Amino acid sequence: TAGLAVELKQSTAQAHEKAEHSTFMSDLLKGRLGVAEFTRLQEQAWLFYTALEQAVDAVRASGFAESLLDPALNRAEVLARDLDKLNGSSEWRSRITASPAVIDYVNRLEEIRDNVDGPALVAHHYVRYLGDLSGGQVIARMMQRHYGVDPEALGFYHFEGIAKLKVYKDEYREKLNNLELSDEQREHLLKEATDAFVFNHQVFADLGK
Ligand SMILES: C=CC1=C(C)/C(=C/c2[nH]c(/C=C3N=C(/C=C4\NC(=O)C(C)=C4C=C)C(C)=C\3CCC(=O)O)c(CCC(=O)O)c2C)NC1=O
Repeated sequence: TAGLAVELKQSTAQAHEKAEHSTFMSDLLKGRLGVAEFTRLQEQAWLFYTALEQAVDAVRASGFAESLLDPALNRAEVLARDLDKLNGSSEWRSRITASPAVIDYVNRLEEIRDNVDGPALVAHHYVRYLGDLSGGQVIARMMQRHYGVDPEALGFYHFEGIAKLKVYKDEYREKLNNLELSDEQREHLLKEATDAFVFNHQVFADLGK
Protein backbone atom coordinates (compact mmCIF):
# COMPACT_ATOMS: atom_id res chain seq x y z
CA THR A 1 0.00 0.00 0.00
CA ALA A 2 3.05 2.35 0.27
CA GLY A 3 4.88 1.58 -2.97
CA LEU A 4 7.36 -0.94 -4.20
CA ALA A 5 10.45 0.41 -2.38
CA VAL A 6 8.71 0.02 1.03
CA GLU A 7 7.30 -3.43 0.10
CA LEU A 8 10.75 -4.65 -1.07
CA LYS A 9 12.29 -3.55 2.21
CA GLN A 10 9.58 -5.23 4.25
CA SER A 11 9.28 -8.45 2.08
CA THR A 12 13.05 -9.10 2.19
CA ALA A 13 13.61 -8.25 5.88
CA GLN A 14 14.05 -11.87 7.12
CA ALA A 15 16.42 -12.92 4.31
CA HIS A 16 18.37 -9.59 4.50
CA GLU A 17 18.86 -10.03 8.29
CA LYS A 18 19.97 -13.62 7.80
CA ALA A 19 22.57 -12.48 5.15
CA GLU A 20 23.86 -9.46 7.09
CA HIS A 21 24.46 -11.62 10.14
CA SER A 22 26.66 -14.31 8.54
CA THR A 23 29.74 -15.30 10.48
CA PHE A 24 32.10 -14.44 7.62
CA MET A 25 30.80 -10.88 7.19
CA SER A 26 30.48 -10.39 10.90
CA ASP A 27 34.15 -11.42 11.53
CA LEU A 28 35.26 -9.47 8.49
CA LEU A 29 33.63 -6.23 9.65
CA LYS A 30 34.77 -6.62 13.27
CA GLY A 31 38.44 -6.85 12.30
CA ARG A 32 38.88 -10.60 12.97
CA LEU A 33 39.96 -11.50 9.44
CA GLY A 34 42.38 -9.82 7.08
CA VAL A 35 42.96 -8.31 3.70
CA ALA A 36 43.24 -11.90 2.39
CA GLU A 37 39.60 -12.74 3.25
CA PHE A 38 38.41 -9.37 1.95
CA THR A 39 40.22 -10.18 -1.26
CA ARG A 40 38.53 -13.59 -1.51
CA LEU A 41 35.10 -11.83 -1.00
CA GLN A 42 35.88 -9.36 -3.80
CA GLU A 43 37.02 -12.19 -6.13
CA GLN A 44 33.66 -13.99 -5.69
CA ALA A 45 31.90 -10.57 -6.03
CA TRP A 46 33.73 -9.99 -9.32
CA LEU A 47 32.29 -13.27 -10.61
CA PHE A 48 28.70 -12.50 -9.66
CA TYR A 49 28.81 -8.79 -10.59
CA THR A 50 30.19 -9.73 -14.04
CA ALA A 51 27.10 -12.02 -14.45
CA LEU A 52 24.68 -9.47 -12.90
CA GLU A 53 25.96 -6.77 -15.33
CA GLN A 54 25.42 -8.95 -18.35
CA ALA A 55 21.84 -9.43 -17.19
CA VAL A 56 21.39 -5.68 -16.50
CA ASP A 57 22.76 -4.92 -20.01
CA ALA A 58 20.34 -7.31 -21.64
CA VAL A 59 17.37 -5.91 -19.62
CA ARG A 60 18.31 -2.24 -20.24
CA ALA A 61 18.63 -3.03 -23.99
CA SER A 62 15.03 -4.43 -23.97
CA GLY A 63 13.80 -1.04 -22.78
CA PHE A 64 12.64 -2.18 -19.34
CA ALA A 65 13.53 0.03 -16.24
CA GLU A 66 16.09 2.02 -18.25
CA SER A 67 16.46 5.04 -15.97
CA LEU A 68 16.94 2.74 -12.97
CA LEU A 69 19.65 0.64 -14.67
CA ASP A 70 22.20 3.43 -14.61
CA PRO A 71 25.50 2.16 -16.14
CA ALA A 72 27.42 4.36 -13.63
CA LEU A 73 26.56 1.65 -11.14
CA ASN A 74 28.62 -1.01 -12.97
CA ARG A 75 31.13 -2.54 -10.59
CA ALA A 76 32.83 -5.27 -12.51
CA GLU A 77 35.61 -3.22 -14.19
CA VAL A 78 36.25 -1.26 -10.97
CA LEU A 79 36.39 -4.48 -9.00
CA ALA A 80 38.98 -5.98 -11.37
CA ARG A 81 41.15 -2.85 -10.82
CA ASP A 82 40.73 -3.27 -7.10
CA LEU A 83 41.73 -6.93 -7.35
CA ASP A 84 44.74 -5.93 -9.48
CA LYS A 85 45.87 -3.81 -6.49
CA LEU A 86 44.92 -6.31 -3.77
CA ASN A 87 46.63 -9.29 -5.49
CA GLY A 88 49.54 -7.25 -6.94
CA SER A 89 49.08 -8.53 -10.48
CA SER A 90 46.43 -9.75 -12.88
CA GLU A 91 47.30 -13.36 -11.71
CA TRP A 92 43.89 -13.72 -10.07
CA ARG A 93 41.87 -13.88 -13.31
CA SER A 94 43.19 -17.30 -14.28
CA ARG A 95 43.34 -18.62 -10.67
CA ILE A 96 39.96 -17.78 -9.07
CA THR A 97 37.03 -20.18 -9.26
CA ALA A 98 33.35 -19.77 -8.30
CA SER A 99 32.42 -21.22 -5.03
CA PRO A 100 29.39 -23.49 -5.19
CA ALA A 101 27.22 -20.65 -3.85
CA VAL A 102 28.48 -18.41 -6.65
CA ILE A 103 27.74 -21.09 -9.29
CA ASP A 104 24.08 -21.09 -8.29
CA TYR A 105 23.91 -17.30 -8.12
CA VAL A 106 25.63 -16.83 -11.51
CA ASN A 107 23.36 -19.53 -13.03
CA ARG A 108 20.29 -17.63 -11.92
CA LEU A 109 21.66 -14.32 -13.26
CA GLU A 110 22.46 -16.01 -16.61
CA GLU A 111 18.91 -17.43 -16.75
CA ILE A 112 17.56 -13.89 -16.09
CA ARG A 113 19.91 -12.48 -18.78
CA ASP A 114 18.87 -14.90 -21.45
CA ASN A 115 15.14 -14.76 -20.49
CA VAL A 116 15.52 -10.96 -20.46
CA ASP A 117 13.47 -11.12 -17.30
CA GLY A 118 13.02 -7.44 -16.34
CA PRO A 119 11.30 -7.86 -13.04
CA ALA A 120 13.73 -10.55 -11.79
CA LEU A 121 16.70 -8.43 -12.86
CA VAL A 122 15.31 -5.38 -10.94
CA ALA A 123 15.11 -7.50 -7.81
CA HIS A 124 18.80 -8.54 -8.05
CA HIS A 125 19.79 -4.96 -8.95
CA TYR A 126 18.06 -3.60 -5.80
CA VAL A 127 19.68 -6.24 -3.57
CA ARG A 128 23.24 -5.64 -4.74
CA TYR A 129 23.42 -1.98 -5.76
CA LEU A 130 21.15 -0.37 -3.24
CA GLY A 131 23.08 -2.36 -0.68
CA ASP A 132 26.32 -1.10 -2.10
CA LEU A 133 25.11 2.51 -2.05
CA SER A 134 23.69 2.20 1.43
CA GLY A 135 26.02 0.23 3.64
CA GLY A 136 29.04 0.29 1.29
CA GLN A 137 30.79 3.20 2.96
CA VAL A 138 30.57 1.36 6.23
CA ILE A 139 32.31 -1.70 4.65
CA ALA A 140 34.96 0.54 3.01
CA ARG A 141 35.57 2.36 6.26
CA MET A 142 36.01 -0.89 8.26
CA MET A 143 38.42 -2.27 5.63
CA GLN A 144 40.58 0.86 5.87
CA ARG A 145 40.30 0.95 9.70
CA HIS A 146 40.82 -2.72 10.65
CA TYR A 147 43.07 -3.90 7.78
CA GLY A 148 44.84 -0.90 6.36
CA VAL A 149 43.33 -1.51 2.94
CA ASP A 150 44.38 1.38 0.68
CA PRO A 151 41.33 3.44 -0.51
CA GLU A 152 42.55 3.03 -4.10
CA ALA A 153 41.77 -0.75 -3.64
CA LEU A 154 38.19 0.10 -2.45
CA GLY A 155 37.01 1.60 -5.76
CA PHE A 156 34.07 -0.84 -5.72
CA TYR A 157 32.61 1.23 -2.84
CA HIS A 158 33.36 4.74 -4.18
CA PHE A 159 30.79 5.02 -6.99
CA GLU A 160 32.76 7.36 -9.21
CA GLY A 161 30.33 9.63 -11.03
CA ILE A 162 27.81 10.05 -8.24
CA ALA A 163 28.20 13.32 -6.21
CA LYS A 164 25.13 13.54 -3.91
CA LEU A 165 24.59 10.03 -2.73
CA LYS A 166 21.51 10.35 -0.44
CA VAL A 167 19.68 12.12 -3.30
CA TYR A 168 20.67 9.27 -5.69
CA LYS A 169 19.26 6.62 -3.30
CA ASP A 170 16.07 8.62 -2.86
CA GLU A 171 15.59 8.85 -6.69
CA TYR A 172 16.42 5.14 -7.05
CA ARG A 173 13.55 4.34 -4.68
CA GLU A 174 11.20 6.69 -6.62
CA LYS A 175 12.24 4.94 -9.85
CA LEU A 176 11.22 1.58 -8.26
CA ASN A 177 7.88 3.01 -7.18
CA ASN A 178 7.33 4.26 -10.76
CA LEU A 179 7.93 0.96 -12.49
CA GLU A 180 4.84 -0.27 -14.35
CA LEU A 181 4.28 -3.87 -13.00
CA SER A 182 1.39 -6.37 -13.28
CA ASP A 183 0.51 -8.10 -9.99
CA GLU A 184 2.23 -11.19 -11.35
CA GLN A 185 5.42 -9.32 -12.30
CA ARG A 186 5.45 -7.60 -8.90
CA GLU A 187 5.07 -10.96 -7.05
CA HIS A 188 7.86 -12.43 -9.23
CA LEU A 189 10.09 -9.46 -8.39
CA LEU A 190 9.47 -9.72 -4.62
CA LYS A 191 10.20 -13.42 -4.55
CA GLU A 192 13.32 -12.99 -6.60
CA ALA A 193 14.55 -10.29 -4.16
CA THR A 194 14.34 -12.71 -1.26
CA ASP A 195 16.18 -15.36 -3.39
CA ALA A 196 18.84 -12.73 -4.08
CA PHE A 197 19.51 -12.37 -0.34
CA VAL A 198 19.49 -16.09 0.04
CA PHE A 199 22.19 -16.46 -2.67
CA ASN A 200 24.27 -13.77 -0.99
CA HIS A 201 24.03 -15.39 2.43
CA GLN A 202 25.16 -18.70 0.94
CA VAL A 203 28.12 -16.87 -0.76
CA PHE A 204 29.26 -15.64 2.74
CA ALA A 205 28.67 -19.16 4.16
CA ASP A 206 30.92 -20.72 1.52
CA LEU A 207 33.52 -17.99 2.14
CA GLY A 208 33.45 -18.83 5.85
CA LYS A 209 34.12 -22.52 5.00
C1 LIG B 1 24.31 -9.97 1.82
C2 LIG B 1 24.35 -8.87 2.91
C3 LIG B 1 23.53 -7.64 2.64
C4 LIG B 1 23.06 -7.12 1.45
C5 LIG B 1 23.08 -7.66 0.04
C6 LIG B 1 22.33 -5.91 1.83
C7 LIG B 1 21.66 -5.08 0.92
C8 LIG B 1 21.08 -3.90 1.44
N1 LIG B 1 21.58 -3.16 2.52
C9 LIG B 1 20.69 -2.11 2.69
C10 LIG B 1 20.86 -1.16 3.73
C11 LIG B 1 21.78 -0.92 4.76
N2 LIG B 1 22.82 -1.78 4.89
C12 LIG B 1 23.55 -1.29 5.98
C13 LIG B 1 24.70 -2.01 6.32
C14 LIG B 1 25.48 -3.11 5.98
N3 LIG B 1 25.08 -3.82 4.88
C15 LIG B 1 26.05 -4.84 4.77
O1 LIG B 1 26.14 -5.75 3.93
C16 LIG B 1 27.02 -4.74 5.83
C17 LIG B 1 28.12 -5.78 5.87
C18 LIG B 1 26.68 -3.65 6.56
C19 LIG B 1 27.38 -3.03 7.79
C20 LIG B 1 26.51 -2.96 9.09
C21 LIG B 1 22.95 -0.11 6.58
C22 LIG B 1 23.50 0.66 7.76
C23 LIG B 1 21.84 0.11 5.83
C24 LIG B 1 20.89 1.26 6.07
C25 LIG B 1 19.37 0.78 5.89
C26 LIG B 1 18.61 1.55 4.90
O2 LIG B 1 19.03 2.61 4.35
O3 LIG B 1 17.41 1.17 4.61
C27 LIG B 1 19.63 -2.18 1.71
C28 LIG B 1 18.55 -1.10 1.79
C29 LIG B 1 17.09 -1.57 1.75
C30 LIG B 1 16.13 -0.54 1.64
O4 LIG B 1 16.46 0.71 1.79
O5 LIG B 1 14.92 -0.82 1.46
C31 LIG B 1 19.86 -3.28 0.92
C32 LIG B 1 19.19 -3.80 -0.32
N4 LIG B 1 22.47 -5.62 3.19
C33 LIG B 1 23.13 -6.70 3.71
O6 LIG B 1 23.43 -6.75 4.89
